[PDB]
Amino acid sequence: RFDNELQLRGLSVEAAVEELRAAIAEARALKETPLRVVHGKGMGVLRRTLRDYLKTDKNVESFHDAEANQGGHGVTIVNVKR
Repeated sequence: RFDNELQLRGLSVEAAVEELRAAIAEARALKETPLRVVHGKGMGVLRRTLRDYLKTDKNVESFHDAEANQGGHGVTIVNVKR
């Protein structure tokens, strides 16, 4: 269990991206980081599309897969700017 987990499994890419964009903006405002985006592994559709979005989000310092024991490539860690 972690704080700041975003549960995105079962969403469309468009809905997932919108939830993530909002969550990041909220986190920057509240000075919260890191975020754990739990999109699941699956076919990698949500991880790849979310990452493509993350490149473009000005609130994000960096992002990467979680460690293998903390969800691995089924979770994207988002480090939010201060």
